[PDB]
Amino acid sequence: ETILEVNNVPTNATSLMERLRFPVSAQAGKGELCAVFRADPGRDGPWQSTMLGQLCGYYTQWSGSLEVTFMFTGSFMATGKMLIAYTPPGGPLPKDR
Amino acid sequence: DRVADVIESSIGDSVSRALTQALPAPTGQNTQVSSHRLDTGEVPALQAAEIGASSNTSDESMIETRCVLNSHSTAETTLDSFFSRAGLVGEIDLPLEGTTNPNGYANWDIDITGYAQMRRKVELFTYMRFDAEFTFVACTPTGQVVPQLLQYMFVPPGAPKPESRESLAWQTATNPSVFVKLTDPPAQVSVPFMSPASAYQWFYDGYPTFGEHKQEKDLEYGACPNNMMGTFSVRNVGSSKSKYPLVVRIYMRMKHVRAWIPRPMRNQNYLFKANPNYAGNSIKPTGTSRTAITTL
Amino acid sequence: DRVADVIESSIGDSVSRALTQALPAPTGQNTQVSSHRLDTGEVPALQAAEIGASSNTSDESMIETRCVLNSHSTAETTLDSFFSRAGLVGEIDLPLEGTTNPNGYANWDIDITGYAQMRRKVELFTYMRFDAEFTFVACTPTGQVVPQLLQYMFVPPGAPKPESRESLAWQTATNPSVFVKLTDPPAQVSVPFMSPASAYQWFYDGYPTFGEHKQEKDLEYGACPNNMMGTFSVRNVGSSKSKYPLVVRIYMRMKHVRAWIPRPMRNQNYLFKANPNYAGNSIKPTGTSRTAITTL
Amino acid sequence: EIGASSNTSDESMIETRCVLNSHSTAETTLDSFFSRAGLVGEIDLPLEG
Amino acid sequence: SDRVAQLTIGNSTITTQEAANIIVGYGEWPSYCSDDDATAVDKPTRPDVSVNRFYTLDTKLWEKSSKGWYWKFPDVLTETGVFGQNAQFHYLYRSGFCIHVQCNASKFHQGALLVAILPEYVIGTVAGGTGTEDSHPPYKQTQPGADGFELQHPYVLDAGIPISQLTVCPHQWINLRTNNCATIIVPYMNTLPFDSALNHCNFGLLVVPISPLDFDQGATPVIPITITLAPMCSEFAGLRQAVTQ
Amino acid sequence: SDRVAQLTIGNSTITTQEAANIIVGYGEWPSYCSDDDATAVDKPTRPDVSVNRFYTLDTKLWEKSSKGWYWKFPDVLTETGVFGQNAQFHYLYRSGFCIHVQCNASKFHQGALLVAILPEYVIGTVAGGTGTEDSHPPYKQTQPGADGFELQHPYVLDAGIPISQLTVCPHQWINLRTNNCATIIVPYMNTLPFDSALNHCNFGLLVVPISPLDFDQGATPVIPITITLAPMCSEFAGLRQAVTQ
Amino acid sequence: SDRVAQLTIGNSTITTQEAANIIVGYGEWPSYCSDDDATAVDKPTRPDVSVNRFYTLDTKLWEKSSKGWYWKFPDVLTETGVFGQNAQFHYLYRSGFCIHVQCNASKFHQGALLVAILPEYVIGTVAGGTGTEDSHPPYKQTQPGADGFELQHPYVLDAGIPISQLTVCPHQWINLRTNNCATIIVPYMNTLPFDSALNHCNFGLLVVPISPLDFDQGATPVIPITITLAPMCSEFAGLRQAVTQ
Amino acid sequence: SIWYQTNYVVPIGAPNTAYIIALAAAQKNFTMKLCKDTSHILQTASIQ
Ligand SMILES: Cc1cc(CCCCCCCOc2ccc(C3=NCCO3)cc2)on1
Ligand SMILES: Cc1cc(CCCCCCCOc2ccc(C3=NCCO3)cc2)on1
Repeated sequence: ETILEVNNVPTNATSLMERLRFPVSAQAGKGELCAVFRADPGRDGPWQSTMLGQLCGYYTQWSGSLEVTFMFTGSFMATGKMLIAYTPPGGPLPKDR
Repeated sequence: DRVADVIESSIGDSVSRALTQALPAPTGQNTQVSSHRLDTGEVPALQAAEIGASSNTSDESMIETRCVLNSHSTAETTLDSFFSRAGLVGEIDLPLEGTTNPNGYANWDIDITGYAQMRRKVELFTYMRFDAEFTFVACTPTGQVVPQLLQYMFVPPGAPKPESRESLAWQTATNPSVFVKLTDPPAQVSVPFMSPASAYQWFYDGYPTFGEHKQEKDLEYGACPNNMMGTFSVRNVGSSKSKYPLVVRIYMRMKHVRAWIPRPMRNQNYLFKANPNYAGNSIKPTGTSRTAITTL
Repeated sequence: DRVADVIESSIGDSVSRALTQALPAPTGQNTQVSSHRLDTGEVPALQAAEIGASSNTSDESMIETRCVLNSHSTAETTLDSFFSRAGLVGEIDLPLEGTTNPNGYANWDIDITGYAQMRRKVELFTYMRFDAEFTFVACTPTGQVVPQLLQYMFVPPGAPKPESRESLAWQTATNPSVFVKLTDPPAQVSVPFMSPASAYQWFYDGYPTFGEHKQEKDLEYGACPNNMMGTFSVRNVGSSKSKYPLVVRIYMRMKHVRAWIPRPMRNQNYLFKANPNYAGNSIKPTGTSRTAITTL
Repeated sequence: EIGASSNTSDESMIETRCVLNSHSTAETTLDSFFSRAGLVGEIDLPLEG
Repeated sequence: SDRVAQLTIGNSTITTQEAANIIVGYGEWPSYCSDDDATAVDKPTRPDVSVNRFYTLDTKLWEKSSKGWYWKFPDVLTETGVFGQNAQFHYLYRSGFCIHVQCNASKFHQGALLVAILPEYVIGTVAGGTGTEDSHPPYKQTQPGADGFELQHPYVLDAGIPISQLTVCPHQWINLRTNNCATIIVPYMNTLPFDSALNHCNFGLLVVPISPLDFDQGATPVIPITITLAPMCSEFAGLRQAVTQ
Repeated sequence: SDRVAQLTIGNSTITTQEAANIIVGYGEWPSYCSDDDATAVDKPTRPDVSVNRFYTLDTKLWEKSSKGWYWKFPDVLTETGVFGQNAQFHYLYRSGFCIHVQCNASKFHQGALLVAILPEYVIGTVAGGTGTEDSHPPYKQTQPGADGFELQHPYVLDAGIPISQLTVCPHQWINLRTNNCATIIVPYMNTLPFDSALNHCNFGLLVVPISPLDFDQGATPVIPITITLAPMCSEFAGLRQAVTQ
Repeated sequence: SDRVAQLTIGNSTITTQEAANIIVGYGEWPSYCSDDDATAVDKPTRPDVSVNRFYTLDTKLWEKSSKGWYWKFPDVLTETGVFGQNAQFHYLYRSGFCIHVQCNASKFHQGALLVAILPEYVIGTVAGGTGTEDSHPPYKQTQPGADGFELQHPYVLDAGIPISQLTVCPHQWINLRTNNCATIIVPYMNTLPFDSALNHCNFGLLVVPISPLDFDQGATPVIPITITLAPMCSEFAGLRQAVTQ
Repeated sequence: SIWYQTNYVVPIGAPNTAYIIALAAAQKNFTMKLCKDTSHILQTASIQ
């Protein structure tokens, strides 16, 4: 496992380090969207920051399941339940939870 | 403990029923002796095409026959036999002056449907799996052999496609390249069945995108990515103008072939690659025509 | 030959997992001797109600106990024991002068939810299967016994409901009728569990119609046809005016009872039959009230 | 934090079917990966320069 | 090894690190219909994974004054997912459920929700206040589907029965100082082997705050409660066209 | 005992008293996907009876001048029935078919329809007539669903291939003096174990009048042709939300 | 029995009550040099306890804006202790390490440090900004000894390589909500049995804040990070006079 | 996609916002075939 740049947005060169992690904070409603990304490995995007992503660039095709572990770095006192969802091919980016 | 309809439920049978078996056919079928048959009840000659099966009437039941030991072979009508013959599938120009491919390099999209002879043969079947032997005959437009060094590089879909004669991709650190002088016999190479599908597909009735499918996108109907094998790039090996106009003819010969689902042979002229379009106004009959069914 | 996930696929297991078994409980549990226990690690008294299970702490682990041989019976707390007691469920008037039921006949819709005592008892469980013994105590409004002949007829849903004292349905050719003089001891009869369901249902959360479900039809919410057993009709046996005002009290006593899914006991007053409505403004507490939690 | 990659199997994350994976891993070996000729040096021997 | 748990069905997996064991309704795991218990002579459909999975249907906000909510069940899951479909196309339906209600807060928050399963949960009206009017609860109230409905008189479960006794029903509490979710596993319960998922609701899910939510000001005040249910051993028979109600 | 037949699947039963045997595409009955042929690691749904049944989708009128019609398959059955649903909710689909085309007339009528199954039936345009324009057949033409589409140049199957040879494909004829229906049983055929029922059509159903319909005037002139198909060994995997296309 | 741990070597003992297991670099415990792997013909010195022990070399302060730090290893321990001496007197050195980085905070603080071991950690310059100048990192930067050095462009580990991938190296994280220390045990790793502890650094220790330190004001803001390393299976050969560099 | 099942809850005194770090890899059944050159990168200036 290597760090997946889900937050591949900042480019200020002084903010390159914040691509490595995305935020999550006290919401005021119900079922808000935190983050979203293509689950494709050899494609441009977050997967390029990974070791897997990089090795793929060297092979024309692949097969197999992928795993993405999400580590929470908030304080010990913070609670919370997130819903991570993988939507197979043909399924348009979900509009809600 | 169970519910019966679950114990029976033949749901999950991975094996195909069959009904037909493959038998040895080294030679043509022999003809055994026949004699007159004057009897009611048995009518070989009578068939019913509606069923959808070809008439199974034997020569023997249609006329008194002699005995013939048919030792004629059927080896030449196998797939490897039929398809394993080199044929032209790609052509590439590297002219000195022009607008086609100057700069000394070319990117040929690997698509064998650009040449009518070879194309029609394969379009006989829907699916086809096989290895192939690619041969590259290079020379000038006059068929003249010249002391020039080329570099052929197979560029898988995803690899960086060369943008110039001196592009960095020509370092070919993982792509397989071939360096050849036009004076050396044609370069020849063995290519495996490289595809994510189990067989190449000559016809793909559907789209790949999965989106809206408007007018502007009907361009993709029939485009199956499991056949897009990438591009073949060639360049004169240098920094300056090639000095000679070149042409590379690409010949492919299939081997270790497996074919499935035979379909009707191309009836009309071909108009475009990976697209069965035909001239609407010039729809010619399949064959020749007479003046009447009662005369030759 | 199979696909594995089909050979495993526990889909179709008709047997219920269980987890709990029924044990003999003829007497109350006995108390075995206990002694002081001063040890770390074992904490009976500590529980977690969140789990959703009742505390399993034994008297023995909460105090030093003596030995008691509990031979008290538990027979009186069985279902047949508890429910098999006759109770009033229906009442019918056959007055001389009035608007209730003149003409000398009455059609009582067989619904036992019209009398609060009996109703509350059964509404303890969601489902209930059982046979019953119906008894009919008839007499005049003064409790006076009179020489009159009645006819009680059970009319299953679908059978022709009598329209008059001299109706043709009183021929009772297939319906079961009972002829009794008010001077004879109360008529009594044994009734089987007659329902298309497996158990009567005191509460049915849903509709039966299957249609639109507008405002005007909310009348049917909670109406389960598997409990509509039909009507009970009674009439003075004659052609002319009964001559005496009558009243029939219907007492039902259940037997061979099976009950399932116990639910909370009725907390508020009852307002209508087959409808748990309650007085919105007069919602009284379940029990009594004090002036403070620190005083009696 | 431990520093080890998650060892969670597809099987424990969703109800799975049975798949006989016969895909090879030969092309991902070192000899396989590295044994491909590539350009590493270039040398000029010009007339004038 | 009792406060942490993982529930996996179909292609859905729920994780929990503060759960307080699992309750199995009336101590019986959901089963398929026996050959001697059934009557419908047609061979049923058992979609398995396409319908036996975790649908996370709704979220409510718990407030220092919330009264409580309920969801009627067979219904709640209609219109949503392949389950919904099989429930509309088929007349007869049968299935058990794995209900997982979740709601977390901080160690500095406090409160306690009662989470029960009340079979045949018939709703009643206030009878026009005085009790003289024979009113009836509307379709919008008896079969609210997802989104559930809010209780108006929780003390009597809007049906004239004490909530104080609601625990004789498969229940579990969500005490914030102890856990952050409830897990009930109800088997199919009706007096019939199959019934219409549309017009009959086998049971309701109750979620009532018995000990009010509270916290000193400054701590995140948005405390949601999310319902996640999963059908089990779903069976359908009596196929016709699709029906909404 | 060869001209009469009965086909029963799910809760549907087709009867025929003038059929001419049954063709089994490429001599292979529809099977489920082997464990070594598959790749999708998730356990699939096999609805069985809820989707493996006889959907009678369309009726065309045969006229003394009809050109012929086709229906692309995987697709034709979407949006209709529980099959449709499983095809929209799931990414991956797999299934064989039992196609039964029927059309009757009197002993005084005459005609003959060719009924074939053409795998990977790619449609082509007339290229703007002259052949200089690189036009492409529209979504409305390549994936007409039910209702099918009418051929404009049957001689070449609107794809530059002789219909004269279309018989190397599982076919059957409907000669009115002989029968009144065709029955083909195609197995799943693709170069993949599963594929999207939505954007890929495994094969097309062709129904072309080779010997024109004809009858003396006065005999009922409305001669319909009805298509009735039934999926077999339907399997679905890759569950997500519902998708139309 | 996995979050608490005690490491004892020589006369030093480290205690930890919130550790998250121990990583063993490339899954190999430090060993002494084999007789067939060695070349130096002189019998080496194996001081054992006098050098194989826990040296607590440095402390850094973690701030809401810290970039990260590194320590080159063979070197870091020179000049300090008997180890230092044997490393200066001898030409050849060999040894594995037990690195224990510690940093604690409160349950109300939050942050996460990446602690990795990068073998042959060559440092690079920004090349004069534009990239035209062939600058080289100074002795003070490539061999900072204790005190380590602060990263100027952590995203690329001041060496043009993504830190996002730094985890293919023996690593461990210090997430404050989870633990308060990392423990890596690296074996001797070089392409030679022995090498000069002075001019060659087998690997660097990286400590980078990937998830920034943060806490509401009023909570102790001085959050240190302390490095404690211990050589293992130290061997020295090639004795001459003492050398500094 | 990542959605909020409930909400990020915190007491008075803790940061009202924290981060999640994602880490990814391939499962045991992962394999690749037919190698080519990477596209993700290609230099610009020639190595001095
Ligand atoms: C050395 C070297 C070798 C090469 C060329 C390798 C070519 C391998 C080609 C395999 C081609 O398989 C095909 C399958 C289908 C189609 C097709 N075109 C229209 C749709 O189907 C074309 C090629 O380049 N350099
Ligand atoms: C002779 C003779 C005997 C009779 C009366 C037979 C009565 C049999 C009655 C069985 C009643 O079972 C019930 C079950 C449920 C309910 C009910 N009311 C509200 C919904 O549930 C009422 C009766 O009449 N004549």
